[PDB]
Amino acid sequence: GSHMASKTSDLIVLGLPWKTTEQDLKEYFSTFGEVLMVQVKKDLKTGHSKGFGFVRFTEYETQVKVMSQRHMIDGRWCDCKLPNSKQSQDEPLRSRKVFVGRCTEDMTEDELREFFSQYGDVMDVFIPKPFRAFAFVTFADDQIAQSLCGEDLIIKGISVHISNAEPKHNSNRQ
RNA sequence: GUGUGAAUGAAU
Repeated sequence: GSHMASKTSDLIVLGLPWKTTEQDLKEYFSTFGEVLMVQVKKDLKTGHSKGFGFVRFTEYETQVKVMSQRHMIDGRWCDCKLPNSKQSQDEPLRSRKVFVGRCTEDMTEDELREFFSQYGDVMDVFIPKPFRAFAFVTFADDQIAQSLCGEDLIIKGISVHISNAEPKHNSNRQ
């Protein structure tokens, strides 16, 4: 070849004026690529304690040129970079189940299964209560749930992390 | 508010 790349992730958008909306971030992040989505992130009981956001692009290069310098949003200097929970993977394991992270109340069990069915076929989705940053899903094949883990997926515009589910009952069949 | 995503399940 003549170039290189690496696994993709969302850029954090630190330093927000705590008042800019979510779209206004995509309204400017389009200066680098096509911006698959954006998702402002903050607290869960105050709604006011992380003062940052997330943005995601169609390619990896578009996630390494933004972090090369700062940016001005709504008249406030901010920064973009790689968070402390990604760009640190290699491979998942075999299963018919998968796990989800960074989940939100904007989605639900059916909507997950309606989005996971594009990669093959879904058996079910599960989410315990009360609502938390995670979920689970089951697939119809032992290869779909082994080729979708760690892929930092997206649901209706909510980037969700994915990881290796672990059995609280029964066992694998490898 | 010093800017970081945090959160591994049933039905009996």
